[PDB]
Amino acid sequence: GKKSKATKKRLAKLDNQNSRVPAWVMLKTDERNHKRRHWRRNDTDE
Amino acid sequence: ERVVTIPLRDARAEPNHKRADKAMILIREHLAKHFSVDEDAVRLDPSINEAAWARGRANTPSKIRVRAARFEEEGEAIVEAE
Amino acid sequence: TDLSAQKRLAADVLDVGKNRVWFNPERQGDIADAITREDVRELVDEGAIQAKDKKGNSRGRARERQKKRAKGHQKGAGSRKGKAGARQNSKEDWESRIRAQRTKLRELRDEGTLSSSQYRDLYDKAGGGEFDSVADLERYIDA
Amino acid sequence: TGAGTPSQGKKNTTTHTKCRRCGEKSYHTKKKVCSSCGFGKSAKRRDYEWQSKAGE
Amino acid sequence: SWDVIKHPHVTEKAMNDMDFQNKLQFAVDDRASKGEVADAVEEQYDVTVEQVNTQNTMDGEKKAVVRLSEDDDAQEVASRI
RNA sequence: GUGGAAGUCUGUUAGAGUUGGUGUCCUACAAUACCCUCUCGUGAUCUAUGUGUAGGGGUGAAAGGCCCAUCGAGUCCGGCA
RNA sequence: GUCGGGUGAGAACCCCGACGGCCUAAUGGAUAAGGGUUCCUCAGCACUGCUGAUCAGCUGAGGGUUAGCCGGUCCUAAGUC
RNA sequence: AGGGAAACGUGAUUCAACCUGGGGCCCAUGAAAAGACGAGCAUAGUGUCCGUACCGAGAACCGACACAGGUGUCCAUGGCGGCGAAAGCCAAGGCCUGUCGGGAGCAACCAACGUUAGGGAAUUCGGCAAGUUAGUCCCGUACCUUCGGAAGAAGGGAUGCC
RNA sequence: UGUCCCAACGUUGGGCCCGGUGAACUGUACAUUCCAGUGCGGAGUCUGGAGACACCCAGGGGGAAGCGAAGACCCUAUGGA
Ligand SMILES: [Cl-]
Ligand SMILES: [Cl-]
Ligand SMILES: [Mg+2]
Ligand SMILES: [Mg+2]
Ligand SMILES: [Mg+2]
Ligand SMILES: [Mg+2]
Ligand SMILES: [Mg+2]
Ligand SMILES: [Mg+2]
Ligand SMILES: [Mg+2]
Ligand SMILES: [Mg+2]
Ligand SMILES: [Mg+2]
Ligand SMILES: [Mg+2]
Ligand SMILES: [Mg+2]
Ligand SMILES: [Mg+2]
Ligand SMILES: [Mg+2]
Ligand SMILES: [Mg+2]
Ligand SMILES: [Mg+2]
Ligand SMILES: [Mg+2]
Ligand SMILES: [Mg+2]
Ligand SMILES: [Mg+2]
Ligand SMILES: [Mg+2]
Ligand SMILES: [Mg+2]
Ligand code: NA
Ligand code: NA
Ligand code: NA
Ligand code: NA
Ligand code: NA
Ligand code: NA
Ligand code: NA
Ligand code: NA
Ligand code: NA
Ligand code: NA
Repeated sequence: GKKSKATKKRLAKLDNQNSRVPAWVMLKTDERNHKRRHWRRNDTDE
Repeated sequence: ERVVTIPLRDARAEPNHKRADKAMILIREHLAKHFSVDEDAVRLDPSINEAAWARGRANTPSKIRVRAARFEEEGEAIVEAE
Repeated sequence: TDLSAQKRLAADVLDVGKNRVWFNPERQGDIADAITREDVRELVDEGAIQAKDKKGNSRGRARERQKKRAKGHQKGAGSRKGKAGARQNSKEDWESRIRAQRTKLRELRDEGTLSSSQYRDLYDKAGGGEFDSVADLERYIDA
Repeated sequence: TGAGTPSQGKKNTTTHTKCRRCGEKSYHTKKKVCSSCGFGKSAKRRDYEWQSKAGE
Repeated sequence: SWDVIKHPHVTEKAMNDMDFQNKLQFAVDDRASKGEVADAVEEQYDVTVEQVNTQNTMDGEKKAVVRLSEDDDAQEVASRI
């Protein structure tokens, strides 16, 4: 497929939103990323 | 150490397209029995392998002369073609 | 040790199929340490990594048969599979023949043996398929 | 040909896309009209009294 | 007002361009053209920009590969920051 | 003899279809699959991509077929408890 | 697939060599759509993998896509606004 | 210049690509626009913006799955073979991942299948299934017919290697 | 011509044993049944007799009017299309 500059941007955001909750936040909150998205199991928008 | 003739007639009891594999196992089981050693301890030099797979996986020779030695601290046998 | 990364590299540096690249069984450790294309070329120069040879089919037996068939043999009813016009395309063959016969007549004319009228006549009968071959033509020519 | 599984394979066309206006993935790129907010059809936002119960 | 240059893009591959080809890689604002990147770079590091190659990254930013004239030295310009 | 016509023939060329085996499967590999067999294969041919037609309305070489696993009237929500 | 060998706490299935096979319009090579980081590297095995796994499309962190002359862009088509 | 360890050839045939001609068909007539040419040469400057990773499939797409399904284009000139882009065998290239293994001469039963004497459709709704025939050449070919066809009718003969 | 007389032997993948992985259908309760009888006239459970030491493996499916589906046939509804 041929993506646009806008499209590329969002895919980028999504990849970022796909990281895990930093170890330091665990400690800081005395104790899960519910939006984890797998490329195969899930499906993004557009 | 001695030279022994291994009969591979029981390899026919196994589906023909898988004779080579069964042969191989037979050799090991023969040496382990005639040299009173665990089959784990039996080492087959590749020569024996190539001899057995010479004509494909289903066309194994009815016999095979093999030369084996026995020794070491846990007991074992090393073998090869002849 | 996992040298699959290297294989891929070696395959490209030697410009060969990954399946032909060869790693010496006594240097998995060294090769395991190759990380760059360079370290690979180096290990190549030491002959630790080499490219096996690609085979080619032997056309020996095919050449012998090719002789026997050029000499006329091994082409009996029992060796033909295709229809007749399949083995020899009849339109193509008529083009071969007629061009011969037309070339022939053309020469004899310029040569002088034939008068533009005798030629004309013959030509017209060639196009009419009157001569099975140039030889057949020459014969007819001599009355 | 089965209308089921085998007919599902040819589905590689793109229709509904992220909407410039509402942000919902309902902008039909072929019709250039959003099935959710009505962008590309109505200046006003698509909205209906049947999206909720009669007395609510 | 948005600024063109965001910060230097320092990575192994950014090092090789620098040491081997006299190039400086930057993380720029994606609305910047090769032109704006060139000038902004010269004015900030007082150098002569010969070429600017750009790429819109899967990171949401735009990367710029700037080559300096044989007269300037990438390794040095980058060393002071 | 030449010529090379044809909703022409043979053809698992590619490709399109789906006659029989009422085989295999039938908590399947599969909510329509597998295999063998078989039809068409220069034409009313097959196909990709784009585009038009919308629900008592389309489309239909007509089987009430088809309109996203949904069709003697699609689907969603509402009327509605 | 087999015999050896490498690594590892742990190896039928991760890696090397040999032997033995499988694919020939594809199981090769290049791509459209579609997916969207799945690409590469390093570190890993609680999850995923029809068994196992030191392997991985998995987990974690890093890195990676450079164009005046390849596409888009421009033009017009059925047709759409 | 480049590339190759090295040699770093010459002739020929058949010739995909590409080029250029002739003929035939239509109760069917096989886009348009931008642009290019027409309309020279030197030197210099400019040539922004967006796409570019990877898969492209018996694990990266659709099908709830790492689904035996579905899904377009280019390579149609690798060798033997042959009419062939057919079968079979084999290169190049790719793979052992259509991904659980070990053991029993491994029984009954089942799936795919080979071979069965004598008989030969007696089986069965029915010859279902299976089988028979088979490529090429020569000889030869009925009724009927819209003269096109029937027709590869049938039937008979040949077939290797040197 | 193994369709049949009339079946045989063999090949490959299962089947059987072992390691690993590991579901579903179904379940008022009780339950080792058989022959009769009885009962809403089609009983493992009532009544009379008979038989029956408990557990487990394989099998081909006689019975549980076996499992699967609020019967498509028929009638009824001041039902629908
Ligand atoms: Cl492109
Ligand atoms: Cl001509
Ligand atoms: Mg990342
Ligand atoms: Mg002709
Ligand atoms: Mg339907
Ligand atoms: Mg660019
Ligand atoms: Mg035809
Ligand atoms: Mg045909
Ligand atoms: Mg279409
Ligand atoms: Mg009807
Ligand atoms: Mg739907
Ligand atoms: Mg990877
Ligand atoms: Mg690793
Ligand atoms: Mg690429
Ligand atoms: Mg798989
Ligand atoms: Mg018989
Ligand atoms: Mg009868
Ligand atoms: Mg039949
Ligand atoms: Mg009693
Ligand atoms: Mg009822
Ligand atoms: Mg009725
Ligand atoms: Mg009514
Ligand atoms: Na997806
Ligand atoms: Na940044
Ligand atoms: Na004629
Ligand atoms: Na079929
Ligand atoms: Na309607
Ligand atoms: Na309602
Ligand atoms: Na495996
Ligand atoms: Na050929
Ligand atoms: Na039989
Ligand atoms: Na039963």
